[PDB]
Amino acid sequence: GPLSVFGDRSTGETIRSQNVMAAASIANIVKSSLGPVGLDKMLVDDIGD
Amino acid sequence: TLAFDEYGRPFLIIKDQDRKSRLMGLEALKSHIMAAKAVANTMRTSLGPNGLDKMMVDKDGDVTVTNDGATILSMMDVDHQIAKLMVELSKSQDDEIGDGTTGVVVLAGALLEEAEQLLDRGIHPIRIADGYEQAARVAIEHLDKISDSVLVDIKDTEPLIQTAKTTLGSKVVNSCHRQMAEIAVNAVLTVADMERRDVDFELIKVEGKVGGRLEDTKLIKGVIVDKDFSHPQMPKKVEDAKIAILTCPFEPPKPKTKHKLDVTSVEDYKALQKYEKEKFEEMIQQIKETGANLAICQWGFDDEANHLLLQNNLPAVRWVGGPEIELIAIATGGRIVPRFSELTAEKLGFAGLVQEISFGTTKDKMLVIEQCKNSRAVTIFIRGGNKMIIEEAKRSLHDALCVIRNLIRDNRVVYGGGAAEISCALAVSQEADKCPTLEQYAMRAFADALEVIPMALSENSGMNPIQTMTEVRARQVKEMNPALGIDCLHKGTNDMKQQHVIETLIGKKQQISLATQMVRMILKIDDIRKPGESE
Amino acid sequence: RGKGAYQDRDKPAQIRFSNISAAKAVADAIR
Amino acid sequence: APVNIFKAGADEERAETARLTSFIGAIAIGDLVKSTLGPKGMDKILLSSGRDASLMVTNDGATILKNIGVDNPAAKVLVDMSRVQDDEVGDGTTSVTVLAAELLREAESLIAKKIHPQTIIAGWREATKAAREALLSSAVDHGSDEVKFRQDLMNIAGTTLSSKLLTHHKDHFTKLAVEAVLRLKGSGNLEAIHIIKKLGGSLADSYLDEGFLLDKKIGVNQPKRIENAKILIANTGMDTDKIKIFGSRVRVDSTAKVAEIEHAEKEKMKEKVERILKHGINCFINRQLIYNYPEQLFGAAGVMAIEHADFAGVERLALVTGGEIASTFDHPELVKLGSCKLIEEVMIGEDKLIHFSGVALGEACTIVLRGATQQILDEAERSLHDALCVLAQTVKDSRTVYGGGCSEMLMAHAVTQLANRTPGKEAVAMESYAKALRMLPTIIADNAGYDSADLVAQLRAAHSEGNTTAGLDMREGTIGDMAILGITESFQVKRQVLLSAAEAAEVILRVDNIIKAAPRKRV
Amino acid sequence: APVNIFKAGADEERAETARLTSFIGAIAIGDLVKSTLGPKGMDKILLSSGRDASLMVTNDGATILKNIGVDNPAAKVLVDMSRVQDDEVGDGTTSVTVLAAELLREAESLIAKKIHPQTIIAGWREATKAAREALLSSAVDHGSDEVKFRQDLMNIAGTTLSSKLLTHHKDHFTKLAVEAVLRLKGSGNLEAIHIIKKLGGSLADSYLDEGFLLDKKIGVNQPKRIENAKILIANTGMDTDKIKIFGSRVRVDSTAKVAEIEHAEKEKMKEKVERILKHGINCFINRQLIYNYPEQLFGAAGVMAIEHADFAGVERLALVTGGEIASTFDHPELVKLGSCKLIEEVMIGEDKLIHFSGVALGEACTIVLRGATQQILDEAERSLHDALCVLAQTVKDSRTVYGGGCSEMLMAHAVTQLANRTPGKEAVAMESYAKALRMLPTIIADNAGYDSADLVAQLRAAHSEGNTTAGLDMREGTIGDMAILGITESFQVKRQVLLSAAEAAEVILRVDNIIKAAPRKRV
Ligand SMILES: Nc1ncnc2c1ncn2[C@@H]1O[C@H](COP(=O)(O)OP(=O)(O)O)[C@@H](O)[C@H]1O
Ligand SMILES: Nc1ncnc2c1ncn2[C@@H]1O[C@H](COP(=O)(O)OP(=O)(O)O)[C@@H](O)[C@H]1O
Ligand SMILES: Nc1ncnc2c1ncn2[C@@H]1O[C@H](COP(=O)(O)OP(=O)(O)O)[C@@H](O)[C@H]1O
Ligand SMILES: [Mg+2]
Ligand SMILES: [Mg+2]
Ligand SMILES: [Mg+2]
Repeated sequence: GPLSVFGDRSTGETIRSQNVMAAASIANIVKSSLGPVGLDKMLVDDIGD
Repeated sequence: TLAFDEYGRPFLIIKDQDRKSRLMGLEALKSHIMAAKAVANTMRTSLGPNGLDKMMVDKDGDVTVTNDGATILSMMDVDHQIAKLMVELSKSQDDEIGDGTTGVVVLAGALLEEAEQLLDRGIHPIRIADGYEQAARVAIEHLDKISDSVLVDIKDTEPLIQTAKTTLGSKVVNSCHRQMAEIAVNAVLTVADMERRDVDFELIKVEGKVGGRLEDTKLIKGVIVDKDFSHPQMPKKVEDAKIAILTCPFEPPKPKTKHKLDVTSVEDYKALQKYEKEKFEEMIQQIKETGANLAICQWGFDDEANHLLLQNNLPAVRWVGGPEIELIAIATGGRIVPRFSELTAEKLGFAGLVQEISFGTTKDKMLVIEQCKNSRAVTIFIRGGNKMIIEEAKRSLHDALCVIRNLIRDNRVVYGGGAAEISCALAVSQEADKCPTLEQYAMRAFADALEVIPMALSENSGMNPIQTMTEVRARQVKEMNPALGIDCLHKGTNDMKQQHVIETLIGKKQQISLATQMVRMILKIDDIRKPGESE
Repeated sequence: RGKGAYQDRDKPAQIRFSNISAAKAVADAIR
Repeated sequence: APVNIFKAGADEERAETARLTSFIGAIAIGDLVKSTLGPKGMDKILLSSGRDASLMVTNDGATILKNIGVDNPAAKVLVDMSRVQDDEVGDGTTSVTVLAAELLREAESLIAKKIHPQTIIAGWREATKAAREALLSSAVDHGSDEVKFRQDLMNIAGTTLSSKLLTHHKDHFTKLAVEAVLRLKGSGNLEAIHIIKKLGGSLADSYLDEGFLLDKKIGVNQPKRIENAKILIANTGMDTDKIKIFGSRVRVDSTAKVAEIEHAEKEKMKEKVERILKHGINCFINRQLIYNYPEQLFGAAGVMAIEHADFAGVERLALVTGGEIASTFDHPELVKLGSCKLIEEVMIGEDKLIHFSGVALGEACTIVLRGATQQILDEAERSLHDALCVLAQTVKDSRTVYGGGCSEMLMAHAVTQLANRTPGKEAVAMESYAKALRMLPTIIADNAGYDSADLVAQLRAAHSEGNTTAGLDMREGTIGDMAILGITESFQVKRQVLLSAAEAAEVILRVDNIIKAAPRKRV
Repeated sequence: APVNIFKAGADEERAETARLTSFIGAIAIGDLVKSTLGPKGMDKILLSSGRDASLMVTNDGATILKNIGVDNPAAKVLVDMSRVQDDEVGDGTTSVTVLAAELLREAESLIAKKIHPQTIIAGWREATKAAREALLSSAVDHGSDEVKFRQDLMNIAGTTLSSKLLTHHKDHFTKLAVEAVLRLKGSGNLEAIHIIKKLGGSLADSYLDEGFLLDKKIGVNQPKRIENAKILIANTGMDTDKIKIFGSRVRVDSTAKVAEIEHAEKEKMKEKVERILKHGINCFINRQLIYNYPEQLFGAAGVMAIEHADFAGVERLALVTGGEIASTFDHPELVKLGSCKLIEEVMIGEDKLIHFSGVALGEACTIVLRGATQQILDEAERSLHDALCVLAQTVKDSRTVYGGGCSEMLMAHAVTQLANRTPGKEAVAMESYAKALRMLPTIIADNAGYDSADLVAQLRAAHSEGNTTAGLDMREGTIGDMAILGITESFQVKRQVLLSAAEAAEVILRVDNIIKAAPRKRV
């Protein structure tokens, strides 16, 4: 009947809404570090750096 | 993303959303058709007189071989909500008419298979559903063209027998195809109220006992109960029975409240012995003063009352059921008496040969009522070689009792064997061009799905579907359309009027009406919100 | 007469529909 | 339905494994009890895994199939088929199981021939109709001339007991089975012949009692034997009556009135026994229990008292003595008493039983089965039950047919004669019906060790030109006349073997889909 | 041996489940490939559970059984039987599997008849001896009059390719198979016909090349086409020789002597190429790899250089050009060169191959199979391999028999004529041998959907009185003459179907005990 792939398939407006939230997840991070009133961040690693 | 927001917060809408299943897509309609076609392909092989039966096993290990479409889909463990609606579709045909429970599932799966190719062309699913309503309306009006019956329930039982042979021809009762067909005709006409056109199936008792053969099934005018003569020396044959039906146990009268009767002296204890000794002589004499020679009691008997039955020559049965004695008072014309003091000669029942019959080596000894006087209650005694052939004959003959009931509700008939489906398919194709504005493709998908039922009869009979259907459909256009179908041994010609394949009008009228509305509820759905695992 | 009857009680009538339904899912995936 | 399965734990199959599991499960049932068919077939011993296994050896095909518990769905139809055969005629439960399995084995041969299964059903319905006329036209009736009917009844019991454990006891057990039904002189109730199984002694030491045997010996201080007595039985309560008034207490003011009530209770129990001895009796049988207060009253009057025999024990005493139950004692002129000669107690297997020797109107018997083990007594009881049930229906239907393979070749000849007057669509299914009827003398011939390929070929050549009474002689291993050797069976037994196997094979052959549901508590 | 078992993890069975598992496991092999027999039979698709499953559709019965991996012990005898049939004659691997299974299916019918299994073996040895005389007396030889032998060879390839995927390609693929063996003009080595499978195009676009195709294209700066050239091949090392003295070093005192040694190494490698071009050649094929230093020497002289074709690629070039391998270059008067006309490069499926057009003494071919998918190319290669192997043996043994069911009815008639001249002990085994030979035209007739119950019955009535060339016509669905329609098979192919199935059924029927040992790493 359906596709017999062993992975995962998502069609329609599901991925069309997921790619915007994937791009907005990156833009909402770097929005606080733009311009002369922007502020720096902290990038802490698992090893402690 | 799912279960997380773009700001890092957890995104939870409903509870346990990770173990949910939701499909809107374009395959949500495709999953409903592939689940419904597999039910229709299962029921396709059990259609017609050459339809092969199915073996159903219950959860307890009991095996029942069924052929009717109502009991097949009901005894499944299908956990699919689209196929569960096909179970209630075959149940709705059994509750209303009760003859086309197999054909209403193949027709519903045929409308969804033709709608699959219409869905890929870009047609809206409600536009197909609105096109099926305008196409099924033509099939209802065309089915009422040729319809006539001459049943008078006096001597013209010949249209009634040939109507029941169409229903019993597909079951396993074809060895008794003439004997058992006449049983279901006379069982309805003796209990039906022709002034109201109402038939009550509570008056038709269907009992079964293993032993004998299928040819030993007789229509017993009366009642058949388990006889429980408390005395083993009771006479087992009454020639003329004045039946005294009572609902009081043969005992001293016990009240319904708490009494705690007090005994003080020895004169009160000797009064206890004379009270019960005169009570058992009063309950026996009040039956003999009415002239009765047979008693029926719902409750038990006392040991002191058992020997008083033999001294007065009064046979009596013990521990009869609730609705069983309700059938005795109608078959014998008597009245059910609450007490013993209200017994009279007018409340007695009349019966002829009252006897018990032992079946082989068992100890059942069922009641056989041969003679009666204007009874309104009959009992069919189904015998067979095993319990598989009896429980199926209880389901096969019940479909034969329903098609006679539908003739009293509506005295119009059609001709089966695929003759009515080909004639209705030509009516939709003629009105598809008047006018082919929007719903031209939806009406032609209805006419191509109406031809699945006669081409399934050609497949089960060993013929070719597209070769036999093209010959029958072309002969109805070149001349005026007769009752032209098919058969298994084909009986020579293909004329259904000569082969006496007669079906009810309202049977096929509800086959097209219920399958169209069930298709509309499974086409007008674009989401599934089923859960995941059980726990 | 019916001029014969060819009873085909075997497997691959159902597997032939399995190859059809699987190829329809591929054509509808890249549609 | 296998593709995109919409079931939870249930599985199904359509036209591929449906008829495959139906033909495997039904042949393996028929091949199981194949070795128990015939006068030289062996027996089975049935055992469980434990927890009071209760081993029960049986040769009858109904008792084997009712205890195995087959998990196959189509095999339960043949199990239920042999259950009705034991309940209706009591014989041929093994013969109806092999015949229904040989029909489906010939139907499995029609799988590769591409025959439609509805054509085999229509071909077997015409074959069964031709086989009913073969048994009906060959049935031998017996009206008057009763010295030939009693000789015919010994051929029925001699044929049934030859296929059981009672092989070399046909000189005794045939007389124990014919005279038991002959003493009924009426309807075949099949409960007046009370079979008592006692250990010790051989099967030749078993006998039919001329009177009646019972348990629950005569009182404490009562006489053990009374000559020329009048037997009165009862079904009434003796002591601790609590007579039919629920919600009645003894509410007194002093304890001296309680002594007057309990003396008045014992006076009414004494007056009830005084109403019993006004009939002039010497023995008393009560279905209920007799306590100590009426037991002293019967012992002082010299009257026996048999307490709590059985619920069906007073029914057999009413048929062997000629009395009535008489649960109420208020009219001595309307109560008929029994008759006997000796009520002495006999000892059978170190157990004292009450022997009702010399009874009048004795329409009841008592078979005293004595065997080496309990396994022999459980087999000889079912072997005698398979012989008494046929003789109880042979006196109701006196039509008899010639058994020993002679009836099966008469049925197979009528099908083959009408198979040549049919077109080739249904003629192949009728030839498979006649081949399965010839398998029933083939199983009997091969169980003894004879040449089954030649003896059935000699039976088919004999029945093709005359010889309507020619059958299989299992004594010497040849073909002989069945009217001379005296190997006959009942007509209703041989009809139910043919008719129930044709109906049961019709159900399984019409199955194209086996949809079994998900079972409970099986993981 | 089951009772008081003296084994650790091994089990066995004797005479009850030994022949039961042998008859179930062998029929299920024969009923599997039953649907692939005949010119209207379907094909199978073989798949694994994963881990490079490599799906390979095959209709030939040898390739199906060699990849399924049956766990049954007796089924591996029939699996190995079809492997030998593919290795000897290359055809009839499906026909020998069903025939060996139909012998054991008739031997399962002799279980209930109580026939001794050694009587069935001795009955089949006389039946197989009579069946050899039916094929030997009906074989049609072809000596002179070669215009009727080439028409007879196209009937062999037309019958073999009719039961494969090449159904509607008999107008093309018959000429590709007959002319491939006809261009050998000698022994059937079955390796000069190199089949090249390329994607793109239909099966009608496939063709037989008039020359020869190769890979590993001509150098870097070498000419791509030379007209009227002399082809010289080789099997020698070009560069980095390390010539045959293990334990030889260059032990010098300064690095200036290493420059003189490596210049002396390149002078001897240049002198080796100068000995090659003294023959007067234009093309060079080396089985080993050609490095950069001799590649510049062949490019400067205008000589081609084909490096590392194949180990068996220089054998096909030696048979298509008429030369020799010539691994040593020291005698130009004793080295025979090849001959060609065009060595142009052709492009088949976006791949440039070297076309040896116009070669002399071309006893080698190249079939360029073009298909829609790789599954068709893997099936058409095995379909052509099953067609070229029969024509390679038909030119060695010109005896041909009439196929299409005509040969099996001739073999079954000779057994039935001698089944009536035998005593009844072995006559029943010979009748089962003749019924199994008639199943082979029954499987072909039922695969198309025809009435197999009537067509084989008409073939038995035709062969009973004359009609030695009457067979089954699968085109219209009737009975026709096989000499007119031209449906013939080879005698050695039909003999190995009869002989190997009778020997393999002799082994499995003689097994009464299957003692399987404890397997390793299975728990
Ligand atoms: N003698 C006959 N000739 C042709 N067709 C027949 C004959 N008898 C029955 N049929 C067909 O067989 C079908 C059986 O339908 P059935 O399964 O009984 O419907 P339901 O399940 O609603 O009872 C009918 O539609 C009828 O047209
Ligand atoms: N003396 C005899 N000669 C020939 N055949 C006999 C003789 N006695 C019994 N048989 C055969 O043995 C068979 C026994 O069948 P049985 O197992 O009793 O059937 P069921 O189980 O239905 O009672 C009968 O069919 C009968 O024909
Ligand atoms: N044109 C034809 N007419 C009749 N029969 C044919 C024709 N072509 C092939 N056949 C039959 O089909 C069968 C195919 O057998 P095959 O599967 O090739 O055997 P194997 O696997 O041993 O090569 C042959 O036995 C042959 O008799
Ligand atoms: Mg019906
Ligand atoms: Mg018996
Ligand atoms: Mg071949």
